[PDB]
Amino acid sequence: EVKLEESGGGLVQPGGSLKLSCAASGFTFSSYGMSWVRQTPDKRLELVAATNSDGDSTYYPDSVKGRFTISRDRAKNTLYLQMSSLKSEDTAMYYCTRVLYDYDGEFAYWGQGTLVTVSAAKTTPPSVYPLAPGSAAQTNSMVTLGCLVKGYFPEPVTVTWNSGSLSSGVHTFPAVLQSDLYTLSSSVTVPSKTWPSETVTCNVAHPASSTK
Amino acid sequence: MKGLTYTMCDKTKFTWKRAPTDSGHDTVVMEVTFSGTKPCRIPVRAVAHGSPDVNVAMLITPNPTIENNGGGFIEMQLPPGDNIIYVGELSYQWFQKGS
Amino acid sequence: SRCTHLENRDFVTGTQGTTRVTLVLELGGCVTITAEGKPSMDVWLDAIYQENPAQTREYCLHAKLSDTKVAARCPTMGPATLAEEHQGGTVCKRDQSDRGWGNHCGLFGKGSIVACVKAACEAKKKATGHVYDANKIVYTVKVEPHTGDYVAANETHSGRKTASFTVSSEKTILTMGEYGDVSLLCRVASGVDLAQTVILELDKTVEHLPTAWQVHRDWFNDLALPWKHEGARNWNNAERLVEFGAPHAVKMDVYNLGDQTGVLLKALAGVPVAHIEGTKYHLKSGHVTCEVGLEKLKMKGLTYTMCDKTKFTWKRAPTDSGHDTVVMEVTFSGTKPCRIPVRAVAHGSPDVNVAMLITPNPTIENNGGGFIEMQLPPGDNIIYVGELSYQWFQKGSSIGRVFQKTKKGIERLTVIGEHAWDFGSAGGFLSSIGKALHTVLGGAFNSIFGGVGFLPKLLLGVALAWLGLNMRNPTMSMSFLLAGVLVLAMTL
Amino acid sequence: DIVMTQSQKFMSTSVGDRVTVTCKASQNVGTNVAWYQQKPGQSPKGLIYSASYRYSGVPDRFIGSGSGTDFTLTISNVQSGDLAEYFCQQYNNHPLTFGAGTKLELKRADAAPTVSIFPPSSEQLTSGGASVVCFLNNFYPKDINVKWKIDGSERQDGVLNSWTDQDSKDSTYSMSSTLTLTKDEYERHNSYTCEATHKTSTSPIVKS
Ligand SMILES: *[C@@H]1O[C@H](CO)[C@@H](O)[C@H](O)[C@H]1NC(C)=O
Repeated sequence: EVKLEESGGGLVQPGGSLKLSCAASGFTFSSYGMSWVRQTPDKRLELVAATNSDGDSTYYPDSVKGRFTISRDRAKNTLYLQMSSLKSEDTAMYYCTRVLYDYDGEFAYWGQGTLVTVSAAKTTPPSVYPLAPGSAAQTNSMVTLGCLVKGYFPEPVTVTWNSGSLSSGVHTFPAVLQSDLYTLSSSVTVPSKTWPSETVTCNVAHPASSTK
Repeated sequence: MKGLTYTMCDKTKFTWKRAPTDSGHDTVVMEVTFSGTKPCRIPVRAVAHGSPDVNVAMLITPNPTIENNGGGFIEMQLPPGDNIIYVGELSYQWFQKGS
Repeated sequence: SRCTHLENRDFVTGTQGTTRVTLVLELGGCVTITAEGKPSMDVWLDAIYQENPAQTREYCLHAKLSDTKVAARCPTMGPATLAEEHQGGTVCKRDQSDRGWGNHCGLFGKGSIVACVKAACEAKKKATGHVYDANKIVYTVKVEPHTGDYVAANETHSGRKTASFTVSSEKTILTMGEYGDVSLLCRVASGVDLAQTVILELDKTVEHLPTAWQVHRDWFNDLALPWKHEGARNWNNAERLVEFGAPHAVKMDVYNLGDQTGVLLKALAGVPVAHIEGTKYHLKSGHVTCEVGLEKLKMKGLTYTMCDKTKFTWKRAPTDSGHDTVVMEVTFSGTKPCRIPVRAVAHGSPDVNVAMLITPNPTIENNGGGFIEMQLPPGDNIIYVGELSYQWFQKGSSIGRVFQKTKKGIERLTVIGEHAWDFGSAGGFLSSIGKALHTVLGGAFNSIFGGVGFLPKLLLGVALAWLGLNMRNPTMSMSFLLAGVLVLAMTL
Repeated sequence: DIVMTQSQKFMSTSVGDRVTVTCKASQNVGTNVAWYQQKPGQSPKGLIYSASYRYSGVPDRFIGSGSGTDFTLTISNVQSGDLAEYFCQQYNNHPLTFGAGTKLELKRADAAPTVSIFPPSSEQLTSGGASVVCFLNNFYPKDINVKWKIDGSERQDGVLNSWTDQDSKDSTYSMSSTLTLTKDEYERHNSYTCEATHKTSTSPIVKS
């Protein structure tokens, strides 16, 4: 099982510096090559630093040419990316890659990927709000639930319903950028017999400051 | 030069379009078919017999790059003896016939 | 072991520090590489071939004549012509006949005549030369370790790892089962001199002949047989299997002259052969310089026990193997797998181990193990296998083995040995100085004479040696020494 | 740089059908062909290189073609594990540019949505604010209206739309809706109602 464990996902202001790593396994190092690929939150992919086997040389597109430093290690199985002078649009899903034996440009196996949000302002945590209806009409087949994650900065997010018990009919929203703030929501669908009899409390565990 | 803001190529995707032969003037000519990440500095190196450490490839085409419509022809002068001309993983056993 | 299947077997030892073993594998040799702390490596050149190389001049052996047309003229009546004087593949000769009044000329004396043929050939009577390419020739090296198993020639060995070497190969990491990896770095162009190698080929469909041969380019262009190329219709210099005579005023008979399978191959003094198997033109002689890196090797069965001291049913008894090495085959039917209790003690000191083993770590296995070759000191050599000794004697001598290595220094330093000074491993003031002082010798002797023949070697040798004796100047009296090299050296 | 424009942005298919995705190129790149398959939260998959080769771990469901400017990634037997995002890529040029991503979808009929509009309870009145929460769930296609009925009054304040991938079990799409008010504006209007008008079904379905 070939594993590419990304790490180094933090929250640094623009003009900052990070140092990514990638725990590699299931393949010998110098017979292959390693690279970084980023994905913008609006689903537009972009190369960071493609490079060949054995640590010969480093490529950068003209968007990031001359600022970053991609390096490696053979036996320790770690692909580095020494970044510096962060642009504010560097908020993207950084993926550790694994090129083939032939170095085909494309990358056969991959990793789970982390998020390095380059945000300007300081971070703020949200609160938990399992809300309830007031003025109201007759029963139906299902009536869905409600909780809001508001007044926070910035993404990512981990929200579930009652510690993963009620997960039938989820509707997860990643993010909505609004005045240097985000706001998401989530859903779960039960009938009208479940809500007043049992108890439902949503979980807002948002890793901006990692609190509840 | 041309191709100083590029990188070293792949080691694999070089194939001999053309056989490395002697020029009649003590140089070895060739042409590769690189169908990969273009353009790039070709990893041209040629060791000798007696020391496999040191590259002794006295080049005649400096900084070879396989362009989007161009590149391939590489020429180098070599000292006498057995010489393994690498073009990436692709290599070539050569004896320089001059003294 | 392939090294047991022939005579020319040479133990290049792996001394401590020597890990990049430079060799010269001849075609029809086998170098066992015994390194102190490594598995022994039977490494041999297997085959030298090329998958249908280009051809050179082909040579018709048995000519064929047809469409013979003869014409003559009177002495002063416009000397003879023919339409076949200038057709392709036609051999003609103008000559003066003696025109009488039998065929009714005006005069006597020298009237001209000409006669032509079609200098054709017979099928499958072509001496097709082939030159090898530097870019397509394949050197095949098969390597076998010492697993304790012996496999015959009509069988095939399981762990026999094969490495091919072309112009685009450098290094062959051959996995030796559990013994690890061996790294052969062979160099193609420093081997068979391909610039002057003609693979001459006659009819291979003739059952009782060899298939390919190996001859030289200079003599090949000195062949005065009619020749052509691939697709060229007519024979160049076709006036060699076609000759003429003298007429009597009407008809000169252009004689068919026949076949040449005997003058070529049967009365000819000291030329080598080769082989064809299908579409690969093999060789039988050869040599190639390989560097052998034993750095990723290890011995097998280092975490096992020793065996019994009793149970060893001798399936094959120990015998002398022509090279002061002793083989055997123990069959062990007890606690497998185990390291075999191999020892051979000294005589005069019955404790001291002097068993200079060749198969390192002899181990009986689940389906293998048993073949234990070892080299022994001369005279009394008591080969125990545990308590069950095959008590033994070896017929060599102490200075006899050293003088045997001098005799190997005689016979291996032959025409092959002009280039093959890498029998050791970077000797410094033994190998490099030898290469220098012998490149100046072999270069000069290959330059002069172009090859002259043993009778001219002794003729010119004794002649210049007499000019050594019959010399006035004492400075020029070293002509006996200079001719002395020509008499003494190259007569083997 | 050589752009790689996918013609299929948002395409749908059934389970048993065979479909394909093409991709443009600014110039003739030939056999510098590359595709992917990434699910949300999971990894991409470098399936086909040079339009005809595979890696060990890719079945016969994934074939391909296209040498030149236009490429071809034909997929037969579209499983539940093919509900993913398909990228395009050239590896001719430096930089090796990418496709935006083909979201392959599962074919499903036109359904009607549902809304559980929830005003804030006593847990949010402590903070001084009151954020009324709506939901638009269970609808195809993605075209749906997001509005507010604060005593039936039209209000574009509080329209925040986010998209969601097609569900593995329910096969739906989602568009968010959330309002941000204070305690005073919470105590000035009694009835709270969210509006959800589907493209076909023109009825706001509510808990009034
Ligand atoms: C090899 O030759 C021996 C001796 O004739 C014979 O007994 C054995 O069966 C042969 N093996 C094969 C595979 O032909």
